Amino acid sequence: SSCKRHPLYVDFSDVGWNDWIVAPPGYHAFYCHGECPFPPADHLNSTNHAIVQTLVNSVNSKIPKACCVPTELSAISMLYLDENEKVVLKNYQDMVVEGCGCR
Amino acid sequence: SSCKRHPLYVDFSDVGWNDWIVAPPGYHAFYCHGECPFPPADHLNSTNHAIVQTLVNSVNSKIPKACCVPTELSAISMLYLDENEKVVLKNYQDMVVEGCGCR
Repeated sequence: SSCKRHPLYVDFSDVGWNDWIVAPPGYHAFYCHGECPFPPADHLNSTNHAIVQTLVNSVNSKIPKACCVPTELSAISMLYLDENEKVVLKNYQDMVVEGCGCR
Repeated sequence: SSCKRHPLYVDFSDVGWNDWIVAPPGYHAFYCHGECPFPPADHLNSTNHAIVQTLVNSVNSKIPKACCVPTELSAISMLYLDENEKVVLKNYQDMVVEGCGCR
């Protein structure tokens, strides 16, 4: 199982966020999971350090492989109540995973 | 063990990179490891999605917690031989971990 994007729906109720987030009720946030390959994957986004750590891992194991994380994020708009109970329409950055990579 | 930076010295020999990297012999690359807290840490860099995934994790466990990764990287200069055996002095980006965070 290599580093790839996975489905994930968040219900603001489960996390108890529905007490301040008017709408939406929840959303598709997605998430990243998977093993960072070696030899390093081709069409897979990766930083120099991540490549180096992946190599060090093959020889020494006390050092963990690179981690599969969101490399591309988009936002969602939400209707919520702030500190003074003022309805607010705000765009929230970095909420939805659109791409994963090794870091 | 929370998300923090850890010592790590890379020897270009061990990874068999000394065949093309004239100098340096190796360097302090460091790495990141540690558990991404919950409630979410204060002075710890974190993205909205990482906070949301950490929360979903507390209720559902099939979903992994956020990952501890390099959030700040610096470069090191290296002397190496390219494809035509031409000595080259190049600055290499994203080689040294200067800060970790949850993503």
